Amino acid sequence: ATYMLPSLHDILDQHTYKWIFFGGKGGVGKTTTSSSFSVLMAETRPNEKFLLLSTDPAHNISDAFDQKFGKAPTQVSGIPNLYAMEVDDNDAESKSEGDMFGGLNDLITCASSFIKDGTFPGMDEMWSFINLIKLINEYSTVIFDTAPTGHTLRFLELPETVNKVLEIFTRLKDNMGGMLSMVMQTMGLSQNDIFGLIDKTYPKIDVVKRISAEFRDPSLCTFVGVCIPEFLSLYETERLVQRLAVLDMDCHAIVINFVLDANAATPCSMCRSRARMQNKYIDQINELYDDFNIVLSPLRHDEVRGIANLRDYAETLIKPYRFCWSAN
Amino acid sequence: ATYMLPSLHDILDQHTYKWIFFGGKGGVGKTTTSSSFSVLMAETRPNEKFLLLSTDPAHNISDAFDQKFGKAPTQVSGIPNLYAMEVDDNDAESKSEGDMFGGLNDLITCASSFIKDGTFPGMDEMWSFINLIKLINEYSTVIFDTAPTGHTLRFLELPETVNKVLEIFTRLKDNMGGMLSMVMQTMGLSQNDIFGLIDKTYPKIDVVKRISAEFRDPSLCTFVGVCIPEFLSLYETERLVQRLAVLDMDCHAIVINFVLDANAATPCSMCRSRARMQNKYIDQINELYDDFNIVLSPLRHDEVRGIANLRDYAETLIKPYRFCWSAN
Ligand SMILES: [Zn+2]
Repeated sequence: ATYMLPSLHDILDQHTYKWIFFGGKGGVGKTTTSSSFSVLMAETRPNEKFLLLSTDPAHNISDAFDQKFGKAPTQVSGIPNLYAMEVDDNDAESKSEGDMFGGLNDLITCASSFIKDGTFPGMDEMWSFINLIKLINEYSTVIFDTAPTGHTLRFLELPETVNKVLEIFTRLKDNMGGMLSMVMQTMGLSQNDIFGLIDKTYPKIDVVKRISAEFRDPSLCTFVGVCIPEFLSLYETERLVQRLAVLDMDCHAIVINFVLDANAATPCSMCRSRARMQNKYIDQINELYDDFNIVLSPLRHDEVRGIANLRDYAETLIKPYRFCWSAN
Repeated sequence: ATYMLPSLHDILDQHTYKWIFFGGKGGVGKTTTSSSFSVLMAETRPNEKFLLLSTDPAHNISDAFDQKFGKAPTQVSGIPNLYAMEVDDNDAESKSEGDMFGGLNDLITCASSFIKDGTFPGMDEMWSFINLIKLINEYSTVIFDTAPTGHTLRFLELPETVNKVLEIFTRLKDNMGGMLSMVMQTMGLSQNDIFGLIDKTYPKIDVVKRISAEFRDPSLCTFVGVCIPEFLSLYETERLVQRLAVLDMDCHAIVINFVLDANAATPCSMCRSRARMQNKYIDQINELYDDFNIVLSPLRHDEVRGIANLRDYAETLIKPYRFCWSAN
């Protein structure tokens, strides 16, 4: 057994990556793992530039580094080549460009109603990603820290939506099922305005399609699961691994956090039992994900705050920590 | 603060109850709480008879008591007046009666297709409950241990389904929208067979409606939530409490299991941190569910097995355990 090494060295070594996602439902020290990895990845390659991108509304990355971040990418104090921002002049571009994506959103809703059986995903989920691409210096790799709750695959289901947006585009320009005429009547727009709107938006729909196709490429993009030795935490990563499989997303790495370093030899009786409780859930992962890199991160007394402790935490991601149940 | 007592004494005292449910997603020692409470409730009222009913497919109650159980209710060795069974001669009744509920299931599917917009819940979920009522000696109270995963409110959404079954019944006998004629043609049945089938089944649909209305009565039925001090465990009981609210189900009691009895004074550093981690999640419950009885059950070294330990565990459900952070 233990075919795969319990380390994130393969991912740190492989410099071909551009997008590294970090997903994990609940409080599993995900933002610690997301932050610490970015630091480690930055100081190991001091020549190349890197981005840390959080979709967490609680701004847990700013508390991890002990430094506030905004929508604009800001250099991390003490770690150059590492920039951090918070997702969810340029306001003048937003008004003019937002008008078209307003008009598009109107055109797809109208066009959908003539075919789509009471169904329409918003263009905001796509428009949000189209804004994100505009602010991507030239960073060697971008590290994604997904939301801890709600819908955490918001950017990873775009290729499903574009396919329907491009379906509408073909049906309009071919005038299939008399959709072009029905849209021209309802919205009161000219054929030049409709073909005009398709022309201006399509290029930005194409870069999304192509960038979303890079996520499906395992040499360009990888996903790292984060969890804890607890029943519900397993169940959530079971679904996540199955959800990335149907999306053609690569996941071969999982980080178990808050692992209690204790066994039968531990004098503390209360620790011996909590270790037995964890062993049951850590084994399941080993048996189930035998083709994954399963990284075990020890329990720390104080929660990780500052570049100093992030760097210290990061040691156990690449150099596997020697627990008591480790033979050597 | 602490308006409500951290005990299940109100529920043990109130003998007016007939149905006590125990719900809790994941491994939160739910079957320990379900078992131990039944034992405590049985030995406090030695005159009256009680039932312990598990819908868990893993048969975790049989391992808790250390005694196998079947579909038939079996007396617990050392605790008379307490019977335990596993849900999910009499086979001769099942064939003859199953034919009608086969015919009904056929009639509702057929009738639904003429109105219900591609929608039909199965009659098996109801038929399963109709079988359960037949085996309800005269037990003073029945203690329900719901499934730990999947759909754990299977019996508690029957009043939604019967309303539609009774909707079909009215529409048929009134011949509204020409449904009676359409059913008589498709299934090739006589008006006497349809009105004949309604007549034989309705009484059993009525006892379900009335028994399901007793669940909504807070003096006859109550729900007890079970969870652990962990992020995902909270989130799951948040949904459960909100789901029981829309169903008009009474829940004013929650049992937090595997509570580590440690604080700043605890010599063990590894225990001090795991106590700080738990404090964050235990407080949320106190702030949020200020109108609920929040019971704190201490962490035990060995998992509960046998009537001896169930009885010992049950002490801390009624007499609140003195933790270190308890002033006295
Ligand atoms: Zn300890």
